[PDB]
Amino acid sequence: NLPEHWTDMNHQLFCMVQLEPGQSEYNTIKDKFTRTCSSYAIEKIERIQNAFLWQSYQVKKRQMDIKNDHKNNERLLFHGTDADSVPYVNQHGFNRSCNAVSYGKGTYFAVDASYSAKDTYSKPDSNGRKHMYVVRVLTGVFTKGRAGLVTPPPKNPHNPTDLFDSVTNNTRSPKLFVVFFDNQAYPEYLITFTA
Amino acid sequence: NLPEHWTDMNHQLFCMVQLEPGQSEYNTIKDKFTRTCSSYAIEKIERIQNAFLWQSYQVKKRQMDIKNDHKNNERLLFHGTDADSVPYVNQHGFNRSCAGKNAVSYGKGTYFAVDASYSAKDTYSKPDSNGRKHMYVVRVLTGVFTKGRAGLVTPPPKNPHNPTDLFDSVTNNTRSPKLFVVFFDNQAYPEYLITFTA
Ligand SMILES: Clc1ccc2c(c1)sc1nncn12
Repeated sequence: NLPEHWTDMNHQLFCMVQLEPGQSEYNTIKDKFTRTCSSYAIEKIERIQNAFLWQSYQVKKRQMDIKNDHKNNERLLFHGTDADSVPYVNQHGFNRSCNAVSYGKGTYFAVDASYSAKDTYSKPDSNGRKHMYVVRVLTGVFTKGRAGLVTPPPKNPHNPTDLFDSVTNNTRSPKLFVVFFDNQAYPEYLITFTA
Repeated sequence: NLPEHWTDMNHQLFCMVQLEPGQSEYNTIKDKFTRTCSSYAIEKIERIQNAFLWQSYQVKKRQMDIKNDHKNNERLLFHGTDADSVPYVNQHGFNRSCAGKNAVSYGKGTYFAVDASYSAKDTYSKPDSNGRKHMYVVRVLTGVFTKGRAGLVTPPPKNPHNPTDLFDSVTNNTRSPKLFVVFFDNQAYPEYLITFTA
């Protein structure tokens, strides 16, 4: 059930597709970035077409939509990474086993591109190029995180196995989300950009 | 896509089903266990019916069956654990972030034993306040494997010049595997819980 906006993959299961500047898809993703990163130069935006990651992610989305009994479980967030991690993320997605972990030992996603644009996350390579993903994240029902969490807290210490889906720095005005399970995040676009 | 021999769960997502001695399903698990644990006695065997864990696992199996060249990707292995972990495993499966350091480490993952005798050690199946020990029987996607190393946080690459094309699991010994380590969620389905005592 590979999405409409994807382009033909000649019966293959992984492709990185460079977007055409000035077309609708590129414009939409560029505007999400330039909201907080207008001072950075975009070199390119690639659509990540990973059939296996998409399938595993869509299964978790369907499960979370059933469990939470509504469909506002997904957010579009940013993740900055070093050039050496890009091949792994494109192929395997986000791995909590692989920077600070103040809100728990999971994968960190930013509301604002400006946060992911810090050199500590999007480490400039030899040539000065920085890399940031636009990520579909199943944030679901979230609570405030804390150091040392290995999973989100229970929604009620009466039923200790019924968990929040993610944690955040601030529930009223979140700027980051942490997820603690594989396939709760789909890397959708990779932005290559410079300071 | 739930298996047709599961009990009706009436739109519920999770059920533990107590098996009856004399049924082939109970007896094959008992035989697999007593092959190496004939000194212990089984209190009961429960089939774990977890709709969500089963779906995510079955998706990973289909992917590994596609990726690998007609391999038998799945093994039935043992996992001993403490009473305090059983409700989390029943609901959420095996979380590498919760895993103990194994006395012989082949990587930082979840460990599964070929032999019940290994899982039956008090170090893994810690006896509870009533002297009950707990062991899962687990469908594990071992796929294509190599000898692991204590440093691993994922399985190693098959080819050092293609670092993202990974082995599916690692083992203690490729000629005579006695344990397997997996490093991803939904790579193992807890199928049965054995409750046993001395
Ligand atoms: Cl504390 C923390 C750690 C990692 C991290 C953030 C915040 S925001 C962000 N964007 N990409 C990575 N990250």
